[PDB]
Amino acid sequence: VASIKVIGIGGAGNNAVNRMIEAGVQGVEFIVANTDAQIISVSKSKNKIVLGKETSKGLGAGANPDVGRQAAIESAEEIKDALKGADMVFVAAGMGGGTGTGAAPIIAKLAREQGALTVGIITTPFSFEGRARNSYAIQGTEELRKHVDSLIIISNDRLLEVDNILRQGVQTITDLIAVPSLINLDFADIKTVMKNKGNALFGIGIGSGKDKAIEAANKAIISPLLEASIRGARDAIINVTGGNTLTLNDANDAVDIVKQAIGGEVNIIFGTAVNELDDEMIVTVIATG
Amino acid sequence: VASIKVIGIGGAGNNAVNRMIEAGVQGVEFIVANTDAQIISVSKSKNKIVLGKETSKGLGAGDVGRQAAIESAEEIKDALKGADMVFVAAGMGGGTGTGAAPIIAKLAREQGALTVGIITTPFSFEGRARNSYAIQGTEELRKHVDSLIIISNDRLLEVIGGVPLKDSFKEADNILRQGVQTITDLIAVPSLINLDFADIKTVMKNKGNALFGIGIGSGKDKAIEAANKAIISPLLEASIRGARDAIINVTGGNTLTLNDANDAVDIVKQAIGGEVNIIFGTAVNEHLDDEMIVTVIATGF
Ligand SMILES: Nc1nc2c(ncn2[C@@H]2O[C@H](COP(=O)(O)OP(=O)(O)O)[C@@H](O)[C@H]2O)c(=O)[nH]1
Ligand SMILES: Nc1nc2c(ncn2[C@@H]2O[C@H](COP(=O)(O)OP(=O)(O)O)[C@@H](O)[C@H]2O)c(=O)[nH]1
Repeated sequence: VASIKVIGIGGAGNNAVNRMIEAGVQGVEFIVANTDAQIISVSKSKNKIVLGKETSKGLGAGANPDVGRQAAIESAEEIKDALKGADMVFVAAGMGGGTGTGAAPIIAKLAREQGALTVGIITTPFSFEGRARNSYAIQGTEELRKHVDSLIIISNDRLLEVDNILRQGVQTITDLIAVPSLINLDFADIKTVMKNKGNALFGIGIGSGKDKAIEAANKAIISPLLEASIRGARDAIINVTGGNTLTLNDANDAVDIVKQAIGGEVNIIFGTAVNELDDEMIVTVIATG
Repeated sequence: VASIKVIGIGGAGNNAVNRMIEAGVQGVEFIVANTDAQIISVSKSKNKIVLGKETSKGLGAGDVGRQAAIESAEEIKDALKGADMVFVAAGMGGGTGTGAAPIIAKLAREQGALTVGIITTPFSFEGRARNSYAIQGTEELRKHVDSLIIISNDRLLEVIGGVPLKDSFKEADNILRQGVQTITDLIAVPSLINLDFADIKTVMKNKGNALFGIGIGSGKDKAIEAANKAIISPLLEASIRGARDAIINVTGGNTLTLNDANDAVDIVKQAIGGEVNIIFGTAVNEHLDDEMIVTVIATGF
């Protein structure tokens, strides 16, 4: 009977081990390690390691992998004790943060020096987690690869299939000023909606096929980006973006849905813009006050 | 014709401006500012600013963002001069964006621009310190803009993934489970067809990158469907063509036939080609109804 251990490192690895326990994976001992003692406390695993207990003190490592690496080096002997006797160790972690990125290679090294067949299985971050977290993941992937027998890499980008966020907020307003279309707004109109207004609200929604206007305008008004708060606003800008075949009536039908949701006496400017859309119509809103 | 400028600050802001330039956004001047001289150089923006080249000396900020921006005030004023509207784009929580954005917004608004902040705030998995640094940065930026559009990265994840935050990584958690269980069921859970640990060791010891694919199929041709989906699975980093060893796990319900399992193994063998050393086993999963799942781990390139 082979002795098999899975050690999940950092938050992603801790949640993956939770999923394995919950799905009844048999034949395996589970261990979780983290610099954050909070995640560790709600773990379903009965083998719990707080990394860097004397230095990070269970408070978490933050963003820098160097802290997670130093944390695991400090806990080397307790990691060896938990893994002792394994024929095979899986090191599970999400690349991109301070703990999994930096601690996973140290734990793999200790498992393999103990004599275990050591397999890393990791994720890499969404591109829209940004360059710092993706760059860290690249470096941690290579360091882990040095210390595992085999390395399995699962891309969160690809797992998607099976962001333009800041771009879309900007274009929402600027296409209506600088790119002539069916309906546009003067710069002075934007300025009155947005001068000295404080917090503004962004929503978005898309709708394919006929009556795509009703569908897209309804998704926009309850977009999670709005956080369920659109009604009452004193002013609001509405962008209706679509393809070549975009009737001014479809635009008016979309804006109608939203004027109802806003309220009474709401200054609602709006306009259009054409994009590269098979009956697919996108509605964005920004509302203030 | 109004003069509109976007100034992207730090990594998230530099990223945003690249996306706008690549998408061909029209009628807007773009500017990028970062303490990191390297990320700037690669940028596709005509107007570049290395913030605080004396304080940071071209090294990223990791309070350092704010000081870098103050020291660069002249270059910021000069790039923004003449704007009717300035979008100050940044991701809150980092070392550059969080400190620099409110200074850049202050300069832009004192020059006379309608100044709109548009910012992300962090994923909760980025941690409490990151998230509290972002809140400070947000409340400081809000003092110096006309209006502030705030995009929570947690909500962006829901919008992109289509799933509540609690379940945003359920599928990734589940794939990591299946990667493990692909092997461990075959070693440790008794079935018609198990594998010896020594033979797993042959496939996986001192190998480097192991490719992983999964596919599910149903109905009459479920084996053809499941196996082919596994060998062109988007999870695969590269083609399995040419691998020197592979483990195949065939999992099914109580109606799965020897022929079904044999067809799936044969499909993977032909797709890899050559003299690949293939080992395989089976597992039962009774939650499956006229379905089978094929997973492959290939090594050796
Ligand atoms: N599978 C899984 N991946 C996650 C989860 N949360 C975040 N991630 C991904 O894993 C990466 C690392 O996050 P985390 O493990 O929480 O970082 P750390 O604990 O600070 O090292 C993130 O960049 C996300 O891409 C999760 O709950 N499950
Ligand atoms: N949605 C999105 N968020 C990002 C992106 N890049 C960074 N962020 C967020 O912005 C925060 C600051 O990251 P970053 O700008 O690279 O740090 P800085 O350059 O040192 O200020 C990160 O914690 C992420 O939450 C991106 O491309 N898309």
